Amino acid sequence: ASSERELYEAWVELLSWMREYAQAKGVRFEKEADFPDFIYRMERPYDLPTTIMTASLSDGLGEPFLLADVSPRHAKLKRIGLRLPRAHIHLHAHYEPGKGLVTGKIPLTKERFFALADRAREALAFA
Amino acid sequence: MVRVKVNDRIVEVPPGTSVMDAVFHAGYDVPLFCSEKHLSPIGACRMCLVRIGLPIQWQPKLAASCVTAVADGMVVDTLSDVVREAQAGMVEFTLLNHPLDCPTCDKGGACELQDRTVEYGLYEKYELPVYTRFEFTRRHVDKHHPLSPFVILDRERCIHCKRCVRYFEEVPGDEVLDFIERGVHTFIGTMDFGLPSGFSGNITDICPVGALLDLTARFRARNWEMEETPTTCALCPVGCGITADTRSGELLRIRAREVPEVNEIWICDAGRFGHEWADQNRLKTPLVRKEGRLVEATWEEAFLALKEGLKEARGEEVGLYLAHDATLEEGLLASELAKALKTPHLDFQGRTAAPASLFPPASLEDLLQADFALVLGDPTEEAPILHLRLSEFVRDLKPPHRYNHGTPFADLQIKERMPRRTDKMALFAPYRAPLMKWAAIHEVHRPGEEREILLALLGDKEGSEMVAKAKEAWEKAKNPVLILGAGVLQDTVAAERARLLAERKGAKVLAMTPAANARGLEAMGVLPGAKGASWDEPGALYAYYGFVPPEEALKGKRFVVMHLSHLHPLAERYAHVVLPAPTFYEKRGHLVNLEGRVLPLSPAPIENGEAEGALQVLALLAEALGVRPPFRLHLEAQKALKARKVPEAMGRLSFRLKELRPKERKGAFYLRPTMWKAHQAVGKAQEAARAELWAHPETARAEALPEGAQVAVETPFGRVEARVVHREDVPKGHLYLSALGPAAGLRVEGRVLV
Amino acid sequence: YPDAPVALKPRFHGRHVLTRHPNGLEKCIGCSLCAAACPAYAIYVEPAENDPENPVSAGERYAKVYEINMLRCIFCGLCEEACPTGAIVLGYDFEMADYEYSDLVYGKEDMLVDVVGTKPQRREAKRTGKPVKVGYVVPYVRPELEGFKAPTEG
Amino acid sequence: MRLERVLEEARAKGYPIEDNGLGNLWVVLPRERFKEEMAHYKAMGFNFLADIVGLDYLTYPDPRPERFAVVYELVSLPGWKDGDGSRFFVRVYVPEEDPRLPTVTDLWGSANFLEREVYDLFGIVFEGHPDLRKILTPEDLEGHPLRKDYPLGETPTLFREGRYIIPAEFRAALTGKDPGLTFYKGGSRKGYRSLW
Amino acid sequence: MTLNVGGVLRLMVTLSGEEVLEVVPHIGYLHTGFEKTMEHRTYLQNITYTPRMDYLHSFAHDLAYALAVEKLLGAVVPPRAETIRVILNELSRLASHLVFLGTGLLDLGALTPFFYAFRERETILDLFEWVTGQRFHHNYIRIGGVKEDLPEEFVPELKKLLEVLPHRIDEYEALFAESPIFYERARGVGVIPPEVAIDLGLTGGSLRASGVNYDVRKAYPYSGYETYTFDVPLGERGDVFDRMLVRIREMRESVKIIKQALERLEPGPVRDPNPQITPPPRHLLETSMEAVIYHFKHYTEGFHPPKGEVYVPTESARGELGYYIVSDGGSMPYRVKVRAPSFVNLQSLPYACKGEQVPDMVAIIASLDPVMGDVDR
Amino acid sequence: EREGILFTTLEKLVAWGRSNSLWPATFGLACCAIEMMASTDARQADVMIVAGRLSKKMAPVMRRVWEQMPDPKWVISMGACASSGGMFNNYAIVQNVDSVVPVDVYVPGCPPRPEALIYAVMQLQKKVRGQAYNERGERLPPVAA
Ligand code: SF4
Ligand code: SF4
Ligand code: SF4
Ligand code: SF4
Ligand code: SF4
Ligand code: SF4
Ligand code: FES
Ligand SMILES: [Ca+2]
Ligand SMILES: [Mn+2]
Ligand SMILES: [Mn+2]
Ligand SMILES: [Mn+2]
Ligand SMILES: [Mn+2]
Ligand SMILES: [Mn+2]
Ligand SMILES: [Mn+2]
Repeated sequence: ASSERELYEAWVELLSWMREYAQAKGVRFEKEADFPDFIYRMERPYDLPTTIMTASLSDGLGEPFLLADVSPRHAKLKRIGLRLPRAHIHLHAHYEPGKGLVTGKIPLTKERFFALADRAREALAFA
Repeated sequence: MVRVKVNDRIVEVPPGTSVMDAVFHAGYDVPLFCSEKHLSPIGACRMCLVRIGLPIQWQPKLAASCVTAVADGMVVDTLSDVVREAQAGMVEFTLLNHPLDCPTCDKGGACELQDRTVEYGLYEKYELPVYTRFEFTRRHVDKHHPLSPFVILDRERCIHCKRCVRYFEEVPGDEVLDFIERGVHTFIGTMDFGLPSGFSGNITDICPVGALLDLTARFRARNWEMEETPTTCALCPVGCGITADTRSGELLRIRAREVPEVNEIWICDAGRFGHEWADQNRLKTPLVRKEGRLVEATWEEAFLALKEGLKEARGEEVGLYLAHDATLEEGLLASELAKALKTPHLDFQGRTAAPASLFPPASLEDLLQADFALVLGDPTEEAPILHLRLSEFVRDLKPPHRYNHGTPFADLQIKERMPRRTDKMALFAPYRAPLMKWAAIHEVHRPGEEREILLALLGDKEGSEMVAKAKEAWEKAKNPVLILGAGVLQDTVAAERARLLAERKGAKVLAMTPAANARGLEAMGVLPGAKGASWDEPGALYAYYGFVPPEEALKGKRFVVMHLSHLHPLAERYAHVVLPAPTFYEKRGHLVNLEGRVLPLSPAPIENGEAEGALQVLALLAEALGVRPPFRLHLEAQKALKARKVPEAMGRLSFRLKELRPKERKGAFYLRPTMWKAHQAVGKAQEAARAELWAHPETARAEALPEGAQVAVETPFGRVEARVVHREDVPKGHLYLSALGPAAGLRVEGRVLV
Repeated sequence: YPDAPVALKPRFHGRHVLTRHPNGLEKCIGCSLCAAACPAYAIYVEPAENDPENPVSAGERYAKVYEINMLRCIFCGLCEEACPTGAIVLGYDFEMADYEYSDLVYGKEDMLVDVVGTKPQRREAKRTGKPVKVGYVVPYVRPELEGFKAPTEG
Repeated sequence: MRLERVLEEARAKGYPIEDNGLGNLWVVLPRERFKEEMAHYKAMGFNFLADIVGLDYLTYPDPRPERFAVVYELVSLPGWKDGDGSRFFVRVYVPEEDPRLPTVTDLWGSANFLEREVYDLFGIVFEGHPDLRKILTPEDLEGHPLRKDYPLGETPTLFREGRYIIPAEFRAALTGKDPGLTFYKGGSRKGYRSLW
Repeated sequence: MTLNVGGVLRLMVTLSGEEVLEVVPHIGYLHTGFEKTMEHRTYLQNITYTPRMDYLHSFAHDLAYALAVEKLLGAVVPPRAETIRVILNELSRLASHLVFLGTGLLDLGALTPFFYAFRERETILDLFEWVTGQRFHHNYIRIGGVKEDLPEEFVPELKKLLEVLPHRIDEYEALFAESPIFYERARGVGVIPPEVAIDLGLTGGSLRASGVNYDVRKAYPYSGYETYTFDVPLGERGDVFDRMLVRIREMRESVKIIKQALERLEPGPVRDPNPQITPPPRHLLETSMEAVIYHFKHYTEGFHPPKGEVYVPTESARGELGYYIVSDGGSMPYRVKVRAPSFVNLQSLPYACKGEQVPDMVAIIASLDPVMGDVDR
Repeated sequence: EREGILFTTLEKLVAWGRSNSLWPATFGLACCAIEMMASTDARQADVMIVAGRLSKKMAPVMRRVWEQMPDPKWVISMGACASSGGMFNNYAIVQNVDSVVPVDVYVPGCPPRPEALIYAVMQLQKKVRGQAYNERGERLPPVAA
């Protein structure tokens, strides 16, 4: 639907919280990868808000404790994902109309995100 | 042998053969991801599938050809629609979660995954062809992350072969890499952050894609753009075949060149990541002293200025001192220049008190085939690759059969996670040496004490328990081999007893000489004469230097000519005529192995500036001394060596020598032989080739030395700053200094300045 | 007719131009694929790692050095063809004669889209204080030269 | 049909017959029988002699009878009297140590310029040619360019700051006898062909 | 008395008197050495090296080569590509011919007719610039088919020129047919006995100018000429007068191939979609890993045709032409022998002008229509 | 004298003089030869224009052609093969006609459009007027001798 555009809109903001929490708790924010559908888009049109497809919150060693990604514009079943690398925990945020960003039934607010990132930081970050 | 029929071709082949080797042996082919020369084969990628017939009774399922043995009268089909459809499918399962980086990825045109996809994938079913079936969200993870200052990890590109983790466990034996989660979620990772072992660069050449890449050379050029120069690595006695990759005069990256006789397809980290300095800062013109300082001079102005300092010289006051890595030709001329020009003192940078030529050389081959391994010294640090032949020797592995395509792709003989035999070897070292693990009979002595341990082994004294179990082991030994390096070869006492033990029992030796071309320079007669003036003893009055000697040998002399490649501070202050010289990377000629094998050096297109090889510089300084030299260039020099009758490339040259010039030991400090050489402390190898000071935690803190402090230290070989380490295995009241040169295994005075 | 501008077709093979996206990022990712397909060995490429704070392109790889020998170049458009990003696209300039061999090796800064004039044209128009006058006109710009403002009155 | 009478004849007489599925066919004659046997070919109706192509096989992955070989293209013009349009190639391997091979000058006049190019570029000598003189390669040029072991004679191309390129060290393209940039080559990059 | 007269060809004309004893030609002056340097390039890369020999009717080299390869690895040329390849081929034929014709309109003093021949050619070349972006050496033919589709403006513009040529060619035939001076200039001179041209291999379409009915597009049909309405011009006794005319007739039969092919032009593909032979569609390079791998691999190290030897003969504005390609299973061709129509064509020049006058011996060569690029290569 | 307002203001007059009495003498080789006969058709000699791949056999010839010329003289090089060795890097072709003759101006193209070769001589034109500098900033000598 047009959800796709509002989901990408929500990808920007999740990224926004990442950069915030990052500067805030003074932990490396690392752009992990750009959309190949931008790099290799040629004369073709591109209206997406960012060019960053995989982000992360890494520690001092650079090993990440939080990984984030959304699926490209040309792939099916678009979801935005959150993974705690090393702790086996994966999340799948969709986008509902009126409700907003959900992990199924529970809304994914800044607050709830910050909670996860903290839990992760304290537990996982090697240095 | 057994009869196999591949497709339409029948072949002979020994019993144990992998069907994969038998397939390639008939001159065919098959996708091949997870298997690697010299590693345990396992069918994990599931690429090498064939169809197998065995009575024609086609087996119902497809076989992993890489872990299937061959039976007598067996048929192997690698072309059927059943095969090829399966292949193209397996190529698709691989590329399924892969990233899409090919243009940006440094694994360019040298990437097995790329080549195999364009070879066996996108299957022709019998208009518009379908390139990709999978239309979901590919796997997204951690990217461009360095494991060490030498190795950078892309996890998204990893295809889960086991090439790397397998290797760490099997070859050097340092389990510092493994997979993590499971399912589609698994990945490579570490917990031993540095990437500990000194053989961690090898995973770089194996990884079938660009997950594990050489950071020393990140983003320089695409693989095809590199001109490749095959040569030998002269940083030590083993002399591993290497490839030097260069674009526009500068040195980009070092890789391993297969040469199974010696090192197989393995390089050591110093061998591979210490190239930073050979292209970075260098002396490009000949220098000469004018007003208490040096200034630019042509080779013309410098040939005269060299005629000056030597016009007032008698031919017996002349010194000829080469570096440790001088060529077999550079040592022959110097022998003749010093012969005609009758002098007693001509020597080489690394020369050992006791000549390595004393003993009969043993082939690495012999080492695998030997029964017992008596070792005094640390192979890891002296002759690093010996670490890796002992890893094979310990596992009981023996020299594979040779197929049409050479070394096997799938040696069934190598099992993964093989048991290691602790009864097969014995190690004796001034510390807890690495391979002391794979040795039952092990004992930590203190510096220059081998002299006594060796006496014990002969059978004329009483050594510790270990040294008794060890005597008895070499006793019952059927065809053992002796390996020894620093103190043994630097100390006439030990070294003499050494050669005796191994004379009585008909066993060969591996002398881990601190001089690279040691066995060969000695073979050329580049040994000092009766007089005595050695590479460290300030003796002669006018001399040639192929290096930077102890400050003690310069100070005094009337005329000095240093033929360096870089400009040392000790030269810009005590030198009269300095001449640009080429590195071993940009040289040409031959060397001789710690096993007596003669290896070739080829010349890389690196920035030499106005440099000329010592073969030329020597001929030029022979004129300014009277006699016209017999050597000009390489072509003609080749005749002189072929005259003395030294075997062609790869052949072994037998040459014994009984004579030894001892010298006393001021035992305060020990020059711990290390792998990294001191002139490699550039850039990234910056931190790994720094020096170190080791002492027992009591004596350590007794002489005011915290566990992590940057101490300055002075020796006959120079002032070096150094990190200080506590080690409960260092003998009390001695200090171990990182002998980052060819002056390792020496005992000397010196102290800690404050 | 150095008085009336010559009309060339919109497809013409002129001085190579490197393009940017709207974002302003350079399209080039220093893959050196264009150089690899060049039958005349006339392209030299040195790659570089983007600066996260201050980016040049989109990936983790941009073109540190990008050099084409205009003497060696035959003008196939093979390079424009091999490109994955739409970076190197032959444009319209042809008035690019000169005196010293090594002056004719154009650089990245001679080819960016923003640039207007060939090396000799702009240089002369330097010591003269007079704007560059191109000698061509085209019915329109290819879609592939998106940005390359040029004389298109038709 | 003048061609079948060649084939029906070579079959009985032990001449190998080469055939690719694309539309060309060969017949490889020994050294001796070549001279006369070819004269017989013209008498048989073989009007026009298209080309003569010299071949150096030194760096060829599969082994062949001898290093050098020459191929001829005999035809019967369809635009004349009783021309069929029967065309075909005849091959003669020629020893590396003996670049000797008789001329067809007696028979076809095309063989004039065509044999001198095969002599100029490959070192192959033709017994009885009016004058075996170099054709295309400069007078003082020594050797024979078109044969494998004679250098293409390339020069590095030059760029701005010591940045050069050596083509012989740059070519990504593989060359038959080359194992490639990975360990080995197999599959569709050992030679590939579609199935119409 | 031996005079040394020497386009970029040199001639050792031995001559006592005013006749001509023997002309001994010397070539090698444009010897670029394509046949060696081509053993060192991709199959795709060689498409830039073919147009550079016969730079006049260059497209025939393009096609001759693409043909021998396509056969070799077995590629299917899309209907639309096959069509565009004959229009393009013959549109290039007229370019070469227009030139030969033009060089003739000056030996003959006709000047406004020439100033037109030049304008025609320029209008043919602009068409090339329209679709290929170049005047010549167009990198347009591909092993699959063609580089890209043709622009919208191309049809309408080809129509203009295809509209004024019909009677245009006739006008030229006329000036030479009603040969005021031309008769006394070319009629007798340059004797080409039908049965000696077939001995020296003067395939040159100035072969049929001496009564031989051999055009390869007819005898050994190739790119679908097999299916075109096709008149092969002929000449009575092989003089230069007829040679000049034959070539003018060939211009109509070209113009008719053009009109005929232009009809059967329907929208579609333009090169063989086989992934092994043809780089992936441009747009999915942002989506398929396979595409990227294929694309990357394609443009670096090319594709690998099977071990084998091939030859397909084609017809140019100068006679038999065709590449003899020995493949060794590599990214580049093991041997590339090019049949130069212009090289064999010249062995028939000593006989051509023997015993004849001398100032005539210019037109006696111009009539053999040689291009040095072809002879020397 | 040589460096005096008078002298100098003559040699600047003389230069501007034969800056317009330039008499091109084309030297066609391959493909480039024909693309110049489209600029000659649109409108003792100084200024030889080398137009095409210069063979090694052909080289000593163009040598004499050049030597046996008047003296205030200039060379233009037409397209890739004359300028560099072109795409043709091998035993049979000279890799820059400047190996044999002083090139005054170089014109890229393969072959260069006719209208670009016009620009090429407007360059060598403004160069014998001595009004031309390289990319370093240096003033360039009108004739290469
Ligand atoms: S590892 Fe191989 S397949 Fe993957 S991006 Fe790199 S070159 Fe391409
Ligand atoms: S990092 Fe490379 S070698 Fe290791 S498992 Fe992954 S693909 Fe194999
Ligand atoms: S073990 Fe020695 S010869 Fe081998 S790579 Fe290391 S330093 Fe070089
Ligand atoms: S147009 Fe052709 S010759 Fe010029 S740089 Fe591009 S690929 Fe090379
Ligand atoms: S112009 Fe295109 S092909 Fe060339 S380096 Fe840049 S992205 Fe790669
Ligand atoms: S530069 Fe190009 S157009 Fe000119 S002669 Fe060379 S190949 Fe022909
Ligand atoms: S299963 Fe990976 S190669 Fe045999
Ligand atoms: Ca990281
Ligand atoms: Mn898109
Ligand atoms: Mn990073
Ligand atoms: Mn370097
Ligand atoms: Mn010869
Ligand atoms: Mn009439
Ligand atoms: Mn006659």
